[PDB]
Amino acid sequence: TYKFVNMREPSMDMKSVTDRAAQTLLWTELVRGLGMTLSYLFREPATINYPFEKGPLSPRFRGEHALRRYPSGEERCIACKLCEAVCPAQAITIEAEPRADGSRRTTRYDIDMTKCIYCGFCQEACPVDAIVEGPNFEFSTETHEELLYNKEKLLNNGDKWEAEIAANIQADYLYR
Amino acid sequence: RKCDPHIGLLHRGTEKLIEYKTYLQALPYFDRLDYVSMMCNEQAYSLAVEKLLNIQPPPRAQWIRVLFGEITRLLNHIMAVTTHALDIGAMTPFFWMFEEREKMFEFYERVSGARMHAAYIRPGGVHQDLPLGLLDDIYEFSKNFSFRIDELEEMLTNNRIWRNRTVDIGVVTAEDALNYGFSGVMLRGSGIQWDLRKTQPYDVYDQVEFDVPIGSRGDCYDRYLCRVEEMRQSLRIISQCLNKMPPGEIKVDDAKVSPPKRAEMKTSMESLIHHFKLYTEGYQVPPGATYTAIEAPKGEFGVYLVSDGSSRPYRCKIKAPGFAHLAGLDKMSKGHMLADVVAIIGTQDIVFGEVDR
Amino acid sequence: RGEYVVAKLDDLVNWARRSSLWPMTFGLACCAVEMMHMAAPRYDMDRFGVVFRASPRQSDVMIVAGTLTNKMAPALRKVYDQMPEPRYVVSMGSCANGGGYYHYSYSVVRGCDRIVPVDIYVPGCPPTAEALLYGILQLQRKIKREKRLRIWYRR
Amino acid sequence: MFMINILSLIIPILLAVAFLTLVERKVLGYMQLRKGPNVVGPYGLLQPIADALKLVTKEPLRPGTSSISMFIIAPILGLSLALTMWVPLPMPYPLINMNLGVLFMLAMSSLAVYSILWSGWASNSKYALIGALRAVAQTISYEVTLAIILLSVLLMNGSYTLSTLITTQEHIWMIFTSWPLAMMWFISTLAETNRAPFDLTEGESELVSGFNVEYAAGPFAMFFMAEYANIIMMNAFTAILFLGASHDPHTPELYTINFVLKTLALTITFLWIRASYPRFRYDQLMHLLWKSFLPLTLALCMWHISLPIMTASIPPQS
Amino acid sequence: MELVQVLRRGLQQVSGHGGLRGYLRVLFRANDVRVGTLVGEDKYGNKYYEDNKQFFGRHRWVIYTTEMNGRDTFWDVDGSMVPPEWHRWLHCMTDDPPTTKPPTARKYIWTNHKFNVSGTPQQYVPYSTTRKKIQEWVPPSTPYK
Amino acid sequence: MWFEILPGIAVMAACLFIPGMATAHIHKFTNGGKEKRVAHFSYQWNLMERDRCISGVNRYHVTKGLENID
Amino acid sequence: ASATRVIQLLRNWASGRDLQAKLQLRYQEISKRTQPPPKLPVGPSHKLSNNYYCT
Ligand SMILES: CCCCCCCCCCCCCCCCCC(=O)OC[C@H](COP(=O)([O-])OCC[N+](C)(C)C)OC(=O)CCCCCCCCCCCCCCCCC
Ligand code: SF4
Ligand code: SF4
Ligand code: SF4
Repeated sequence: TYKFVNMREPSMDMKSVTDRAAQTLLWTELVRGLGMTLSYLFREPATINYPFEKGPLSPRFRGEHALRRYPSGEERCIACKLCEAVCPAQAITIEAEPRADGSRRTTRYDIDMTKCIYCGFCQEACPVDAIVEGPNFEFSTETHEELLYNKEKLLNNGDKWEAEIAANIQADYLYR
Repeated sequence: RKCDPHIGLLHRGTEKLIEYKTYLQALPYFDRLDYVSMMCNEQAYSLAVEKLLNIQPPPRAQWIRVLFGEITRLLNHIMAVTTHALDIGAMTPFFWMFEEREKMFEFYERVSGARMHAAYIRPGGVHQDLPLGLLDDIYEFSKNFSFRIDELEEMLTNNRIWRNRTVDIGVVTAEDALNYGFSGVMLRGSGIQWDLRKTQPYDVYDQVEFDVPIGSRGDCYDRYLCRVEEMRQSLRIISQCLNKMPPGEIKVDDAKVSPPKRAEMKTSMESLIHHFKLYTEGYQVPPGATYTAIEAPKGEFGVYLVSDGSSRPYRCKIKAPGFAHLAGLDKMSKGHMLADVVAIIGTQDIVFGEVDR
Repeated sequence: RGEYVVAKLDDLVNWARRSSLWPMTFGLACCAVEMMHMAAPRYDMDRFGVVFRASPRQSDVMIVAGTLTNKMAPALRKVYDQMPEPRYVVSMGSCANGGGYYHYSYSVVRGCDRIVPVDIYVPGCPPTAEALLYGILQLQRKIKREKRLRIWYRR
Repeated sequence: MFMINILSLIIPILLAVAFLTLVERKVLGYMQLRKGPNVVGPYGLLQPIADALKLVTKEPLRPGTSSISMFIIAPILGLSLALTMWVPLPMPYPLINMNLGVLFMLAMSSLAVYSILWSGWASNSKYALIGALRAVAQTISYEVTLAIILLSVLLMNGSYTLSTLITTQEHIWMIFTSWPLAMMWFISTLAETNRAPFDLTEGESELVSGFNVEYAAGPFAMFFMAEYANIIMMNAFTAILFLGASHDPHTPELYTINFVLKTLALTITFLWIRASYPRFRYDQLMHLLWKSFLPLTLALCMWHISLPIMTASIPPQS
Repeated sequence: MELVQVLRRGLQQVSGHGGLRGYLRVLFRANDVRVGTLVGEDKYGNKYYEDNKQFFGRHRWVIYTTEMNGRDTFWDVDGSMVPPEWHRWLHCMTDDPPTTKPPTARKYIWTNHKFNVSGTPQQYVPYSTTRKKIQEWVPPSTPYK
Repeated sequence: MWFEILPGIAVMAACLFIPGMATAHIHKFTNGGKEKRVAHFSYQWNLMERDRCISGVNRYHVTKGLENID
Repeated sequence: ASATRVIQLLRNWASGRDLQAKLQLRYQEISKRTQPPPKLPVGPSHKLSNNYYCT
């Protein structure tokens, strides 16, 4: 199927010519352009004021990373290493040694925050969903160094943004 | 008389970086390939990859694939006309309709979790399922959308000074456009009868009714009416697809190419091993080459990826719609004023992120 | 005394500076489209007394966004030097911040900071319009905590 | 006692000109569904002061290739003529009662082009010089239409004395007698002041800065204040020839507010017009004038010059 | 007739703002003169509001506390000051204010949410958290053979 | 809503109101209550010289009616 | 959306088109941000029998 979009024969009667002659002379299609501008002026603006209000998001939002931990308190990060093999920017970096007890927790988990793209792949990669992307997106900075994250900063994000992502994953794991 | 540009201001690794990544890691490349229409690129790459694996997606996954593919089709034509409005001098239109783009962007956030770079279309079907109520949100927006595009229509089409600045201002004849690699809308506005949607009905496209907007002589105005008509037709493709959503699945039931469900991941070993290997090296694609193109909302978007029988691609040259359509600029601007060049670009779609392959 | 006088004058000047930040948005890639969502009817950019301005001669903050290739590099520095005092550059997105996912590419300079003294680093890929607006608010407060007249007074 | 009136005239324009930028930015915002500046003070009212002195406290770079003398002269004469332009306005009692005031209005309107020309040439930039001669050729081309339309309009007034306009336009607005020339006059005004759709002299996305080019805190603010000084007044000229109000001598305040409101509403349309319409191309911008306006302009002048003799309604010049 | 109740809302705005002083406070500090129902109040002073009639995005809003974690804030409105539990409801990610449903109790959750600390002494600085490699030699202590 | 525009034009109109109001009131004040008599032609000028000469105080806007004549 | 009827007529007449019933931005029609838990189906090969990968 197809549909012509431009072809059209203008009517050639005196009324039609007068219509077109009036249109060029007494600008009517021009005034129509002005006509619905006023309708836009006398309308509610959609201006969300910030930080007072917030454009809606979803329980699946991907933002600042935050390494979580078990309800007992122990780190979820198993050093399973899979997040690297999927990280398409190779932002993360995992190296682990046997702990004092023996349970391996990474001695270095440094997401280069100005490297990743917030894939959601690292979340989809973790078999114990240790690394998540917190709903926070307002974490700008002034020195390039503060962007460069580490294991401790990740853990602090997990402990700071803990209730939200625990709730978000609780309401979103069924889709996953 | 002569107009050859110089690009590379956004030339990037793309194909060069792709070879050192796996297919799944190569998916974000296409999302960021062009910076305007994201979802439709993953349409091409996933289609090409699933073609190499001889795995067809579940029927439902195709239906979301087309639904969001045409939602992004709605995204693309909005900016091309309104940026043409920004060029041509009409600042009001691009503010009005662009508020509507925030609604589809909100839809993108609800499904994928990212506002623009969804990374949603994956080989073997879409990654995740729609949230409960996303379909309703589409209908609420779509109900009022034609009302918004009419607001664009009234002030940006019959405006006497929009018309003259878009009529007769640059035109390409039939064989000239055909032989310049022009494709998709660019030929359709010049009168050529061709459309990837119908002639080569990729995905579930052979079950939805729509009308391609072929036009007159083929100047800036001609394709302009073609583009807005595409949005109206895209609205029906949305509407047909909105009440056709079947009770199916989102991913292929082949764990060797699709990550297993997280619930079964932490329970069954075959899921764990398959998730492990798929997330370490990924699926191995059988060797060969394939150029598969889809109708981009800008032109003909094709990826000619060649498989080395490994878990990674070998070379993934892209048919960039911006590329081939920038190739025509020299003949496209034979005999026109300097102030026309920006509008000469405007009738086309040259996103500097996409032209560079 | 004189210290109070210069402090009030310092307050007045920075009040203007943290109000009329006419930006050079120099974005090149998908970081550029999401910035318009901050010039949006949804989140107004003009509502904080700042209007997207051409003619880099009259501009204060340069919003750099998108991936930065070597070819663009000579052109980015020349416009930065053409920018008048005061001039602040806000690096938007992973690509412009440190190179981002286009890091190891042969034709990408890792981060805009290697070419220009970035003042605000806005992370994101893309940085959501709210996030980049927050960075602008962060830069606005940075102008507030400025002591130009104090340093000259106490030189 | 007189420097009173000069200052009581000048400073209000600068304040009115400055708040037009707010009014423009906010009107456009609501025009294209936005709110505009509203966070710098109540409803952004303090924003004009914020940006203005900001445009006085930011460093004024002098281009190396720029000639300093002309780069300083062009804003000076562009600003100076605009301020002197306001002195013969027949606002209740005009400050300057020049019997040839309308000629005085046009004489100064023909010198703003020098502010356009020199600033374009002084900047000594390829982008400036093509912006300059194009800009000057546009505005002096609309001079002939601007001059003739008036000649038709005041031909029924009696002379070029601006205060006489209130006497002629007493029972009805003069638009009801020359409305073919009304939009013809009004449309030509945006051409002269270079406002969209006739905004070829700025072109933020085409000419980047137009005739303003490399102008910043200092000379730029004068140009921005100059351009937003002419916009405020071409209303007053329009609100004097065309729609006016009674001037009961016992209450001159009655003429003030009535005149002020018309000069306010028309300025909104000027701002409103920029919102919707696309921006002209140069060829058409000259084509519309020389070919679609000039033959119309000449014919109406013949009609308006034979109508009073036809109907024995010649106006008294005294 | 339709004009009077609109002005009635305008005058009711001052009534709901606790007098003229409260009206000018919100008009300057928040630049949003609107009366909404008190949904909840967190542990810092952040007062949250909701209004069904307002459209999506202005459905829920908040006027921040004047003081939290030391930083005096009256003209220092920021988006990083929202505690995590209210970060859900405020962004409209879930129609469930924390005052109704409180977060699941855990020992390790921060008791005091922190604002954006960048640009201040307590900001962040990256560092290598690995231990060391290549252990060096050590001789007894008297030099040259 | 749209009424937030009105404060923007409020200080517009009031400020634009004053130059007309002023240049009338000092005109009233300078010319002894009445307005500034305007001489568009020589008649209305050499008129005022008669009034200025006849006032005795060298002020045109001073009137001398029937009480002046003998 | 909340404007009085008279001003609604003004924008209605200036546009000539029913902007009230199809006003642009969202209102109390969207799906609640809280939603019932989903129960996503099983795939086209989630059969415990006669389902060898070779087939
Ligand atoms: C007894 C009666 C004697 C007199 C009778 C006179 C004839 C009847 C009346 C004829 C119409 C009036 C005179 C002509 C006016 C138009 C001139 C013209 O060339 O127009 C066509 C021209 C040219 O149109 P065109 O170019 O498409 O076609 C003309 C013919 N060619 C192609 C050969 C050139 O177009 C315009 O003027 C369009 C508008 C340009 C300006 C853009 C902004 C418009 C803003 C409009 C809203 C504001 C209005 C404010 C009004 C005043 C308020 C105080
Ligand atoms: S974060 Fe998860 S996937 Fe990454 S190393 Fe730790 S346990 Fe493995
Ligand atoms: S979400 Fe970011 S950190 Fe995680 S794998 Fe993807 S790019 Fe890397
Ligand atoms: S940082 Fe991310 S969003 Fe921005 S240009 Fe680079 S890839 Fe695109």
